[PDB]
Amino acid sequence: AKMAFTLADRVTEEMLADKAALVVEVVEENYHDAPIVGIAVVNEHGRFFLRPETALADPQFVAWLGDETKKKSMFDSKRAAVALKWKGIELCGVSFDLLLAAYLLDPAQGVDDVAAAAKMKQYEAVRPDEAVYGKGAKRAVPDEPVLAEHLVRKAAAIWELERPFLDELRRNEQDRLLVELEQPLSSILAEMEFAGVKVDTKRLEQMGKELAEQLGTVEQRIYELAGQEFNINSPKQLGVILFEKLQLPVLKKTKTGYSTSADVLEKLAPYHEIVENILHYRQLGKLQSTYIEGLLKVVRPDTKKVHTIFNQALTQTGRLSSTEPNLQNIPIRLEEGRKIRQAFVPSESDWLIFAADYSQIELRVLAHIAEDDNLMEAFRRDLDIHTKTAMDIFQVSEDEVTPNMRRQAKAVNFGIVYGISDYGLAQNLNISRKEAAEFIERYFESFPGVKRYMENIVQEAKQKGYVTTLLHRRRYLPDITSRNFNVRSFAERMAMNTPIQGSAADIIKKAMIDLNARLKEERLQAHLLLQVHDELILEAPKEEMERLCRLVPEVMEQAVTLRVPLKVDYHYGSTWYDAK
DNA sequence: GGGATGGTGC
DNA sequence: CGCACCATCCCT
Ligand SMILES: *[C]1[C]([O])[C]([O])[C]([O])C2=[C]C3=[C][C]=C4[C]=[C][C]=C5[C]=[C]C(=[C@@]12*)C3=C54
Ligand SMILES: OC[C@H]1O[C@@](CO)(O[C@H]2O[C@H](CO)[C@@H](O)[C@H](O)[C@H]2O)[C@@H](O)[C@@H]1O
Ligand SMILES: [Mg+2]
Repeated sequence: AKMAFTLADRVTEEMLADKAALVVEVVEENYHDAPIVGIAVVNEHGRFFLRPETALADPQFVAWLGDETKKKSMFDSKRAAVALKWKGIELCGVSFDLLLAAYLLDPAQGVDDVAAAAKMKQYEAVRPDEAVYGKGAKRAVPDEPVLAEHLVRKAAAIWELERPFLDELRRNEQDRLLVELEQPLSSILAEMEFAGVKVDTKRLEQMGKELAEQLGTVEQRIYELAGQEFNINSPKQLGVILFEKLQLPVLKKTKTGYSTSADVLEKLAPYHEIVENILHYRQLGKLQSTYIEGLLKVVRPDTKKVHTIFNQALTQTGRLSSTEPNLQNIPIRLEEGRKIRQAFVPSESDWLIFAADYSQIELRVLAHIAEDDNLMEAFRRDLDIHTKTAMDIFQVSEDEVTPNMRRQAKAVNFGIVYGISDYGLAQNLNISRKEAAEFIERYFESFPGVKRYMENIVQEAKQKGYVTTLLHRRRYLPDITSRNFNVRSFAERMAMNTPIQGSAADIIKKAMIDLNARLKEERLQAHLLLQVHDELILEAPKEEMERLCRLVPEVMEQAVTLRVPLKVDYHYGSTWYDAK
């Protein structure tokens, strides 16, 4: 049953054909500056395995890799592209990426290796990566014979699966989504990850010093208020101190014991002075462990940069996620944590950070898809939509809108975006399940088109079995017909929010591609560094700021054309903190 | 190594 | 909020 192939010692002409399935294996999860353990090539002439030392030193092979006219089909081409960039080798001509294709066909499948993607088409002549390499502590690269066969089989699978996958994508009207959006985006993300973001490590260390001091003071204060020392970070030990020794009211219980959630503690603060201290303690400890030590651990000491990895094939909405580090959750609400952003700086002297963000892109997309006259008009007038919603649901004038009213209106507006139930709108507004579900009725009276959309989208999800986004991304909702209320309800909420969140994701991605193209045509040195939430972060020579102020927002606002305008705000400064 | 639990962003 | 990513605790 073994698969035939040539374990070559040298690169030959028939290995450099016009089209081929290519495997450039990087086993380490984080591929930055990581080893390439082997190379496999499958084309019309046969199947070949090449040792990286010889192949990556062969002028002809390297030329083939960088020749855009030589088309390659791969799985997770970004991984290979970045690993090669670190070795000073350019990878061009990737016309098909099986990972992205599988992701678009069904993001819920969680395809993470060739075998999983192949299984979608009843192809099983390839082993899953985990079976070949191991899980974790027992992970390792096998001997050449086993390694070569595995890489060749993955290449063979890619070679066979391209047509089948492309055919279904076309049937799904997702062929352009793959070829014109996701694949081109993959190359841009590779560039961003490789470029990295410079970190002021000295600044971070200075902050850590101050935190350790304030932390030591608070922990001691907590021990005196408790009349004893214990592991504050231990929810079990803490629970005993709070709900047994101090007899605080047990308002919330968890699976294994007492609930010590911050919102729970927030309500217990009045009962004992220790609560506020424990809250402050967790605050400080969070910044110290997660955002100071955790960040410092992933900064490359030789370049002083962090090189995140964007997971382009993970979320069910089409949004990107990032790890090592995750720059999509860096503190900003509280000033204490926000200062962390001062440690992210330009990579060159006399350069600055420029950030542009879409203003309410989710609600603008909702206005567009629902075609709600009131909501579209609201955005056409560029009104503060939370104040506007408050005026409508509460039947008051803009001058009668109180700060708390706007806050409540804001929670209602986002309810559908987040995908919360009438229950959720209560757990947030800290009101009753009935009142929470009572404002929604008032909201639908003001925005009948949104109500219509919510009813229509759920019915469409039931009829077709899935919902779609502006650029044809898809999400299957099999639970939509569940006879279990909680399960069905969640599927309905996903039916309602996916076209919103998903379309916003589509637009952001398109904007990145359009921007990258414009920056090149304009010959600007400016370049993308990060994509977080609904914003794009770049760095550029201080001399380019004025041009970027006009160029970036325009490109982002024109990415797509909706029934309402797209609005982009922007800021720039010496650090990320200064650009917001 | 991996369960449960808590916190950050939107 | 759902959901992504981390962190620490603590027992296999
Ligand atoms: C919720 C959920 O989809 C998460 O997986 C996702 O990272 C995230 C990102 C995100 C970005 C921008 C934005 C703007 C308005 C409202 C929301 C609500 C939820 C999420 C989540 C947003 C939002
Ligand atoms: O870019 C990530 C990409 O690779 C996958 C494997 O197919 O994820 C692997 O690499 C990530 C980056 O280090 C890890 O977070 C993840 O645990 C590892 O399996 C895909 O999920 C993704 O599309
Ligand atoms: Mg925004």
